[PDB]
Amino acid sequence: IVEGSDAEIGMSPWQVMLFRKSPQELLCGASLISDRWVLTAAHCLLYPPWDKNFTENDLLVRIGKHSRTRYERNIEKISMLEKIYIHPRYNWRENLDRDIALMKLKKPVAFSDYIHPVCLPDRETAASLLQAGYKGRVTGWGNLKETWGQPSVLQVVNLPIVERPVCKDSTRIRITDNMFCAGYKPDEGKRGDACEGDSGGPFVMKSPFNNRWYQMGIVSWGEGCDRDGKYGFYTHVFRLKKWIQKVIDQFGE
Amino acid sequence: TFGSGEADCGLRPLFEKKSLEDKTERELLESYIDGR
Amino acid sequence: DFEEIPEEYLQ
Ligand SMILES: *[C@@H]1O[C@H](CO)[C@@H](O)[C@H](O)[C@H]1NC(C)=O
Repeated sequence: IVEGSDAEIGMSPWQVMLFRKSPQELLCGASLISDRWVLTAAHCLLYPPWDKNFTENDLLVRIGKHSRTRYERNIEKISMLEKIYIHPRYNWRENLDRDIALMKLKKPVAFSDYIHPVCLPDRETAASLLQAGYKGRVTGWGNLKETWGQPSVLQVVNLPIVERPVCKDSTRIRITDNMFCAGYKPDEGKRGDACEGDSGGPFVMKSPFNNRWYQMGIVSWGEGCDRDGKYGFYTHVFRLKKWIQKVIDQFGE
Repeated sequence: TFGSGEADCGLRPLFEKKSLEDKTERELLESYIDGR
Repeated sequence: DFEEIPEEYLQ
């Protein structure tokens, strides 16, 4: 996260770290949506152009963390993966359209003050909150700058959703209805963005109607980090909710 | 666990459940003009 | 750099 600040303890209890077994390194962020399901970006797992193709045995998910590098004894919980599900139409060849994946944990995780699931949006919550100008929040342990520069603890930054025409005109990449972009404009005087290491993490919003936090997006891609005239792109979770519900209904329990 | 899952989702033990606000959530709420 | 985690999780 660029231009963010230290998160408070327990501020994003659904934050998940995707951790590589060997070598042991931070791979991506992710989020806890129930006691046994984690949501992340497909490209964190599968990306042929860079010979990236992780299976359930190559990774671990660490939940309830705050510090990036410590083993937070008696606080964090580490889980092994049972199965990884990538969206069948994830387009890694062209623009990362439908950049979403679900991960089923081997055993349910117990909730605590530091581990708690985020909600998935329903049609009306998405309709009501996904508007230009409205701010959401991104968290992660990714780089603090485009060319480090690594935080000691979880970082957070609040960013406004940007009008679609503006998102489209900032890049040569073909944008789809399954993505939205966020970030401040060159003339807004505020900045901030996700960066390497933050992908797969959650973009959340707090409903003013029922005071619950909802995951509206998944950090997907960007060109550089916190560059003027450029914006971060996020997978539109609600547009892909039917697929999510489908996987959990069929392979759940 | 798919939208209609976890009756308790999105309510943080250390914040909403105790009625405490984090340092910057007001910034989000103040941006949602024409909701409240 | 990362602190080592318990062996239990690596087997
Ligand atoms: C990734 O690996 C799996 C087996 O582990 C294989 O079935 C799949 O084809 C690979 N993904 C690619 C290269 O498209």
